[PDB]
Amino acid sequence: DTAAAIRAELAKMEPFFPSGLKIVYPYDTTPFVKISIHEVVKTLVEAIIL
Amino acid sequence: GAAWGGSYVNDFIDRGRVKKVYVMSEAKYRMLPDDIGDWYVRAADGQMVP
Amino acid sequence: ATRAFSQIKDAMVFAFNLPAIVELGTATGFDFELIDQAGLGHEKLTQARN
Repeated sequence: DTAAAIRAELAKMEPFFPSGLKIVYPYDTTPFVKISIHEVVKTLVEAIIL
Repeated sequence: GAAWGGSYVNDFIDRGRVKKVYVMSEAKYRMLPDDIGDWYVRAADGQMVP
Repeated sequence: ATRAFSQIKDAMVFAFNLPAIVELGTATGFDFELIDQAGLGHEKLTQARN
């Protein structure tokens, strides 16, 4: 929920950047938390089907 | 301290934002042990002492 | 009172009732904050507001 807040916050500044300046995410540990859980959810649903 | 360490004097307004002002010796004159020999401090009598 | 004070010259005197809940403001209409996102300063921001 903090990473989502930061990502939403950074979207309020991108329109006002100087010509060319860009935001890149070289390191972030939240996708693993999000994706891993969405992997277990796949197994949870894939377990019921099996 | 000011020459070799940098002294934070006071703030200044940069494009509407308040930012620090620093005084610190130019990079050429504070790199080697012998560079200390060219720094002079004024005495009470007006003379410059090394 | 508002009509009577409309005869006062060089003074924008006008009367109004307190809000139903004083803790809040008028709570009617909308509140819009124009912001200077690139350090345009006061002078250019006023032009944008006008």
